[PDB]
Amino acid sequence: GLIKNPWKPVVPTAEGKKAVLWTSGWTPRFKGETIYLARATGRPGESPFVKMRPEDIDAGGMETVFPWRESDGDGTTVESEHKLTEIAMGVRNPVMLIRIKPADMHRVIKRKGQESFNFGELFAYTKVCSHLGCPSSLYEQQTYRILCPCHQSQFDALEFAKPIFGPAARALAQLPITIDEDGYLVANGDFVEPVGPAFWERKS
Amino acid sequence: MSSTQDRSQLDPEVDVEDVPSAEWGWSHMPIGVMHIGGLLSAAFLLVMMRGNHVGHVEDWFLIGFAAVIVALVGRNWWLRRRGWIR
Amino acid sequence: EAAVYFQVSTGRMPAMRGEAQAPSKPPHFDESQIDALGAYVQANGGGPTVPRDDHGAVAQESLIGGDVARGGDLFRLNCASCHNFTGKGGALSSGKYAPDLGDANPAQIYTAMLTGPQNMPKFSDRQLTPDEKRDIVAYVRESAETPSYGGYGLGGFGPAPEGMAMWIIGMVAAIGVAMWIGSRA
Amino acid sequence: VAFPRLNALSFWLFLFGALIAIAGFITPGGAADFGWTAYSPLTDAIHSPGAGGDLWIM
Amino acid sequence: CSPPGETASSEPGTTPAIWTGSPSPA
Amino acid sequence: GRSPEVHRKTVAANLTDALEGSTLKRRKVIGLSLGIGLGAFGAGTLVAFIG
Amino acid sequence: VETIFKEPRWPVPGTKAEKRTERLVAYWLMLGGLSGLALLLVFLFWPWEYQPFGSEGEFLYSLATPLYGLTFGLSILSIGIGAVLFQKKFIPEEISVQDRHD
Amino acid sequence: DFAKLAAAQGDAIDSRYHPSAAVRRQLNKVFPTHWSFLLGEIALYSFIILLLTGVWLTLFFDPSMAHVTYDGVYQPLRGVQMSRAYETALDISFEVRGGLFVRQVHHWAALMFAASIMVHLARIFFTGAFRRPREANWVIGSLLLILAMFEGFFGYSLPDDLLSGTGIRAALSGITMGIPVIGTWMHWALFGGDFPGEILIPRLYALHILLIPGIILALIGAHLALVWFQKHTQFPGPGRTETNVVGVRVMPVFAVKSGAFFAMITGVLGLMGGLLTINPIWNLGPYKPSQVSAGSQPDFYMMWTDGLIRLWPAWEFYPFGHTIPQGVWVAVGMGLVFALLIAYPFIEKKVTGDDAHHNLLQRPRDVPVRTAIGSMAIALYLLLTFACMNDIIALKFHISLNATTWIGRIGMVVLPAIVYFVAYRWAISLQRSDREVLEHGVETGIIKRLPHGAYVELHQPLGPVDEHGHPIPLEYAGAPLPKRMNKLGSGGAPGTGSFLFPDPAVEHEALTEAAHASEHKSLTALKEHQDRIHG
Amino acid sequence: GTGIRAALSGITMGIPVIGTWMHWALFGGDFPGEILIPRLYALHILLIPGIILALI
Amino acid sequence: GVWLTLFFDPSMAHVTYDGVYQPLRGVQMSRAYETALDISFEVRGGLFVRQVHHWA
Ligand SMILES: CCCCCCCCCCCCCCCC(=O)OC[C@H]1O[C@H](O[C@@H]2[C@H](O)[C@@H](O)[C@H](O)[C@@H](O[C@H]3O[C@H](CO)[C@@H](O)[C@H](O)[C@@H]3O)[C@@H]2OP(=O)(O)OC[C@@H](COC(=O)CCCCCCCC[C@H](C)CCCCCCCC)OC(=O)CCCCCCCCCCCCCCC)[C@@H](O)[C@@H](O)[C@@H]1O
Ligand SMILES: CC(C)=CCC/C(C)=C/CC/C(C)=C/CC/C(C)=C/CC/C(C)=C/CC/C(C)=C/CC/C(C)=C/CC/C(C)=C/CC/C(C)=C/CC1=C(C)C(=O)c2ccccc2C1=O
Ligand SMILES: CC(C)=CCC/C(C)=C/CC/C(C)=C/CC/C(C)=C/CC/C(C)=C\CC/C(C)=C/CC/C(C)=C/CC/C(C)=C/CC/C(C)=C/CC1=C(C)C(=O)c2ccccc2C1=O
Ligand code: HEC
Ligand code: HEM
Ligand code: HEM
Ligand code: FES
Repeated sequence: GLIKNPWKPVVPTAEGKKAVLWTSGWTPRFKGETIYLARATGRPGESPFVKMRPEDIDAGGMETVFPWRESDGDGTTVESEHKLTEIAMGVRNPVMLIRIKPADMHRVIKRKGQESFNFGELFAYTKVCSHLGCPSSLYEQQTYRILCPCHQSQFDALEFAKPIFGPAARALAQLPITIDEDGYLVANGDFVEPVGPAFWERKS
Repeated sequence: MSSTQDRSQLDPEVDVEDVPSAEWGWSHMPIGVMHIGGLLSAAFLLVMMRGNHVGHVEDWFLIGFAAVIVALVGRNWWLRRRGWIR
Repeated sequence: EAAVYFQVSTGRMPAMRGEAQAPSKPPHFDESQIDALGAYVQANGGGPTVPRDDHGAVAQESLIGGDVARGGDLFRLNCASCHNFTGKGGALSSGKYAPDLGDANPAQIYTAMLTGPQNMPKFSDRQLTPDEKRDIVAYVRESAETPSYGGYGLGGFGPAPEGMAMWIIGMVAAIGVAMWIGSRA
Repeated sequence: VAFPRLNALSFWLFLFGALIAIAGFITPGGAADFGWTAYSPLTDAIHSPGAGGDLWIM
Repeated sequence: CSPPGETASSEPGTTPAIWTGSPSPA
Repeated sequence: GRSPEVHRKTVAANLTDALEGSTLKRRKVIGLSLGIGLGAFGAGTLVAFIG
Repeated sequence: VETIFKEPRWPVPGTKAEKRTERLVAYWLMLGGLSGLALLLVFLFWPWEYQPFGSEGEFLYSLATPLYGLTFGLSILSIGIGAVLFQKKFIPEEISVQDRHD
Repeated sequence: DFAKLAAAQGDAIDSRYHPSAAVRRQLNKVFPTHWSFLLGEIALYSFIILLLTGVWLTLFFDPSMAHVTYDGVYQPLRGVQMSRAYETALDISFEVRGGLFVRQVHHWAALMFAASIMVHLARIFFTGAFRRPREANWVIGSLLLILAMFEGFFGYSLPDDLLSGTGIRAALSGITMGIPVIGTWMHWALFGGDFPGEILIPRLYALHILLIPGIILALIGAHLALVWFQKHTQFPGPGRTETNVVGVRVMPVFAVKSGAFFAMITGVLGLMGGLLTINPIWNLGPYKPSQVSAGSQPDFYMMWTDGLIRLWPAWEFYPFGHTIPQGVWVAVGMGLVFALLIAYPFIEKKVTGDDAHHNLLQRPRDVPVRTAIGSMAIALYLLLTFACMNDIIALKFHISLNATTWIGRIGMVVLPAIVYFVAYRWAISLQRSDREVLEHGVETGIIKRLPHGAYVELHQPLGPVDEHGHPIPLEYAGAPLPKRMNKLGSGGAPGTGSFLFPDPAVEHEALTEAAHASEHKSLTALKEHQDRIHG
Repeated sequence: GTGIRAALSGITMGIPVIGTWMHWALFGGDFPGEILIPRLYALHILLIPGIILALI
Repeated sequence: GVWLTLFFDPSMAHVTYDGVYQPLRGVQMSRAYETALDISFEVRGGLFVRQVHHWA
């Protein structure tokens, strides 16, 4: 009665039904869907997620962003009150957005397929540690290092978030970003790999 | 005797010149366990140089410690073989 | 002049050598001299300025916000990673750390996150508006002057001081009592 | 000697004091950097604010 | 072992295009 | 029914000797303090548990 | 079983050293009773209510749990001390030997 | 008129159940009186307090993940969205009179339980109380330790705060989905889906309050029954053999001591739970996936497992489009220390080739190899425990966080070897310390300065003397030896009286005479019994 | 629900002098409350079965 | 009784059903009632177990 098949298609996407571990909040639900990068600002009764512009974050800053669609919003009613809670409690939802100083832009190394995942000097990475899933979010903006406070693994922001110290063996996932016609930050689709800790049937 | 001390007599159910109470419990670990243990520990210290770290101070520390361990093991083996220790 | 105010008032400037991180120490100048230095620096490129009050002095009381709950959950998301739950220390990569927040006056707390001193990020007035900052400073100031409930705080770190206190007090007392009741040999 | 059990304490005080003073090299900052003479004001909180100097003194 | 599929490149890469967005669920 | 006389006599002697040898009955001052203290502690604990 | 030794702790019948020990045991027992009464009184008459922040009456609230812990714990420990002092001052000492038929 | 009252209610019991011989046997059981044998009951006394406190915390708690808004008395969390479990945990501490005190006592008792178990295990291991016929008891104790660890871990995960949530995400979820074949099936069976789910807190509650305590109670019962019916071991000494027990009877000496010890343990726990703060859940917040703090420490009994994760290198394998993460290495490792712990007596029995039904204990100095092994194990445990709190040591003490990892990594192969060597040598030296006193006598610390200008020290022989005055050598009997003359009675009472005023001389003389005569009688009785045994 | 309302709430508060006090002690307030089901669950799975087992 | 403890949630928190049993789809209920419906409709062999419990 407590035996369940984990690789069962239950999540509706733009390509049919898929397993839980292959999806997150950034997976498009239909072709051409707009997912906004929102930030947590106010109280639960005061529109907890709002839009954001490239001008808001300056060089050497970092912000936490969540996937927000126009179909949710405010959370005033009871219908959008349970939709804004699923976003904030998603295991693989949070993303860290960093802005790199223009002086340091000549020492960036890409990851062979993620050469166009940045909008100028803005980068976005998963906030979930690839070791055991802790929020690796201690960002040192001079050394450009992302530190996890659980098991002391740090990742290099100038390279493709590859580990340099600790028990981590894989790099953090990157999210492609761009701007909307109004001037808000949006995504160019989801990650091109699973995010979070690993499992037996991961990789090709 | 005018003392308070009471002498005890007992009967429960490497030699006594090196370990005085050699017949009261386990008091000998065979040599060869310790030599192989030392060599294996040195190998482990040496193998931990494969990782994700980008520094080299730690590598030199590991090399030095492994060298010390190997030197101690080698010295002990040589002296045991040549007959100066038993 | 916000950077100048933060770096000189807290004593970080002038620095004395080059290591992993420059520590804080007693200030070298006083208020008048601090203002003079700040104004001299401000006249050479602009940038952020320290908030003042109605009398032209540095604002301290006016920086405390109303909502402590919103400040608290902003702190827990933005600031509790490097600093502690309530504002204690935290270790960084190699020789670096995030200090205690229990010594800084409201102006210092405000100007810390306006400029970005070191490996601490900077929060612009567009990312964190100068209304959320007041709530954050209110939370930081309150969580430092509230007494412990249920006994001595034991530092406010959690399992480690608790474990050490157990081993060094409870078990010592128990073993002492056992040795008193029992006999030897 | 006059007091043997006190004579023993001096050696251990020596060894542990020396170890505490030398252990300033483990810190990321380093040990004392102001000479054995220790002139002032160079050892004040303002100049030489490190933890190595404190261990040296103690 | 090193993870396969984790490789650095030397490709320049282009600036992303402006997002348009298909109007409604297909 | 009833255990043999020897067992009954021996067990009774053991218990009586344990009580008598303690010399607790001869000492009224400390025998009364114990009762009072235990009563006070019990009352306090019960009121704290239930209140 | 065989008891090879047993002897009363006060052979000399009337002495001034026995009364002192009896009084010591009595004091240790009395302290526990007083502490129990203190626990009962403090549990009933004390503020005990949460006080928000920087308000009059916050100091008295922060001492509620500490007083509970002091009062319950200064009593039972004292009673324990009194009861162990009685074992090694008035109870006769013995040496018994029993054979294990293993 | 209680003589007539007790004589009537005693006859009523014997005529119905006739338990005369059965209880008379239990009143005459003899128990050895050594301080070291009181270590085991502390744990027991800690368990009882954990039950009484566990029943008082079952009247107010609500295990549910249903999300609510606080709107309570505690102002700093006014309006925050939390779960039902966290809200009820806040209610216990803020809304119920004396709830904070009760839950603090619960946590403190939880810590004392594990600490006492560890010390008791150390005692059992070092003295060789596991040899024969007491192996099954060792095994049972090992299982008890493991169950206590997991019981404690499931306990502080119930309030559903930030610390416990971060701990349970990394330990119970991250590690689970790393096992090679059954990695994701087991995860989905435990959580009923993905990590957070909606059934985890109720399941943990039912597991924490009912099942594990039940198993613990049964195993403790079995443990105590085996100890009772297997006649507790003793130590070598005057009048002690392989086939007897020396101590005191249960009635009335042992029972009073047990009761007093229980009372004092309760006193200490109660006193400690009021003056020291533990587990302040309001300073934390409700668990959120996108929130974390700096500490992230489990309880001290779980720290070595967490420190093993921090120190092992990042070694992974990728066969045929699969993944074997780092977390595998610990899962294999963690179950390997357990397996080596339960089946230790059999290993030692196979190695030394000894099984001879021992009832007399060993002093740790007499068994150098076992002592060294135990010391090495303790050193490894301590290093793994201190590695978990390497971020707190790097902050308070000025040392690099990168340096601590390498220190621990190198240490976990070097420090045990040093400890082994030092322990071995130290044990042999303590042995050699005993052979010096059986041969020459106790050194009184007095110098003589003979007429011809020679300095000698006066020795006090522990046995018969030779015609030349040199003592006859004695044989070692596995018993302690005196080394100070003050412990042999070289010093009388200052004088009978109060602290400020003396008593009449006659009383002092009579009391001194009685005490001296009583000491003679006790020693003579022991000597006579020892002489009659070995005929 | 109706069974609980009739046989446990109505009867409890009908007892003289110590009637409403006992009701509010059991339910922690008025009848519906918020802590009745958890309390009954803890009483049903842990305490009464334990006493039953010991007595059996 | 133990099998039932792995699935039950004793809370009075009010929710909306949204499950498999259609006649109760949008009804406002408690967590206990919802979980009791889940045991009987969602877990394989749950109805049998909770019937055996009552009969015993
Ligand atoms: C069976 C018995 C069991 C019971 C035993 C219990 C006894 C202990 C306590 C007694 C109980 C009293 C109950 C009343 C509680 C009360 O009324 O509450 C007061 C307040 O108190 C603290 O406020 C300080 C100020 O009042 C605030 O103004 C200030 O803000 C606050 O600052 C914090 O917050 C800031 C943010 O702004 C940060 O900046 C800042 O850093 C800090 O965090 C302050 O805190 P703090 O420094 O803790 O005080 C330090 C304590 C210091 O304690 C202690 O003695 C330590 C106790 C624990 C020791 C155990 C450690 C084990 C270590 C090992 C040995 C290690 C080595 C071995 C391992 C290796 C071995 C091999 C070699 O006393 C002092 O001041 C100085 C020392 C004098 C106290 C001495 C009393 C007992 C000592 C015992 C022995 C006596 C000998 C003589 C001594 C003089 C905070 O808690 C507040 O919440 C709290 O509100
Ligand atoms: C302190 C505290 C909180 C404790 C609470 C205690 C409590 C209430 C208990 C709860 C139980 C708990 C919590 C334990 C957890 C255990 C646990 C985790 C196990 C899970 C079980 C499980 C996974 C199920 C597997 C399913 C399965 C394969 C089932 C097999 C069924 C089995 C093995 C049945 C065993 C039957 C059995 C034990 C029978 C014993 C019969 C007995 C004892 C009778 C004795 C007896 C007989 C036989 C007489 O006839 C008689 C006649 C006249 C006078 C006297 C007697 C008499 O004494
Ligand atoms: C990560 C890891 C593997 C650990 C080892 C790291 C390491 C190298 C340790 C060095 C630690 C020290 C002492 C650094 C300073 C430099 C130094 C003096 C070095 C060595 C000196 C030397 C070789 C000789 C001197 C001789 C000697 C015996 C020295 C004494 C040093 C001692 C005993 C210091 C304590 C050591 C230690 C690590 C203790 C940990 C205690 C912990 C974890 C408690 C945490 C704790 C905290 C943090 C509180 O805030 C608190 C507040 C209120 C009450 C309680 C507590 C509390 O318990
Ligand atoms: C990691 C990086 C962070 C983050 C996310 C925050 N802080 Fe903190 N902080 C950090 C460091 C390494 C330092 C030291 C820099 C220096 O000494 O030059 C600081 C400093 C502060 C200070 C000033 C120190 C004082 O006088 O106590 C304050 C007031 C401070 N930091 C507060 C603060 C707040 C309110 C933050 C979130 C909104 C925050 N920091 C983030 C490290 C880091
Ligand atoms: C016997 C071994 C036990 C240990 C070591 C243990 C340990 C713990 C710990 C550490 C906590 C959390 C402490 C906190 O931070 O607040 C806890 C919570 C709790 N335990 Fe246990 N426990 C044990 C047994 C029991 C038993 C037998 C019961 C029930 C009869 C019980 C009921 C509870 C309850 C209700 C909580 C509620 C959480 C809270 O109110 O804080 N426990 N336990
Ligand atoms: C809940 C945990 C435990 C409790 C409550 C407990 C309790 C006790 C008690 C009271 C005794 C007798 C008192 C004494 O001699 O110290 C005892 C004896 C014993 N225990 Fe434990 N114990 C526990 C765990 C363990 C562990 C972990 C081990 C070993 C791994 C162990 C092995 C033994 C053995 C072998 C004895 C025999 C005592 C002897 O021969 O002298 N027990 N236990
Ligand atoms: S969880 Fe990030 S390093 Fe282990």
